[PDB]
Amino acid sequence: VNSFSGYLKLTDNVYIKNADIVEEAKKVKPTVVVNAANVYLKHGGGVAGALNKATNNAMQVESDDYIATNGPLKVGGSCVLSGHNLAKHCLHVVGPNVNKGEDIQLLKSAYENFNQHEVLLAPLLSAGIFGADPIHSLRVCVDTVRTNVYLAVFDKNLYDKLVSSFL
Ligand SMILES: CSc1ccc(O)c(C(=O)O)c1
Repeated sequence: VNSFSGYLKLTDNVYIKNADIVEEAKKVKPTVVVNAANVYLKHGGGVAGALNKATNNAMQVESDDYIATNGPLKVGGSCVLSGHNLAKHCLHVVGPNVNKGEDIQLLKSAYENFNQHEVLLAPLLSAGIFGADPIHSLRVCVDTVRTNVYLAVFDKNLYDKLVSSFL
């Protein structure tokens, strides 16, 4: 038994809910929240700017130190940093940004990062301002992640479409 509430079960290991991932993290304080990061860990918008805003910019301060030491992530890659006031840990995962010409095939590599963690609160990778088809992202998630993933879908209209179209 874990602390997640109100999720629809899609598979053995994948759960989904119409929820603001930033709001959900504040309530649940999960072990791992996933950020929709870019390779620079520049948390301007979407999930990263809202999680970063919810940390009062502490996520960005930590991320800048990480990049100064390590250089940029790979598209499809990840790093584990603090979860600040939202979670124990934040797994920053870089899905391909379709609006920058990145190979959508890297979405599977991105979701493979989730398998290093037993339970995660996550958004749909490469969805929103990263420009991918969220229906595709949910299919790759289901077909790639084997650990227990709690998906928060901010858009109520999209949530309903994801559920009603799910195979
Ligand atoms: C504030 S939560 C958030 C923001 C932007 C997004 O695209 C998503 C989402 O895609 O689930 C969620």
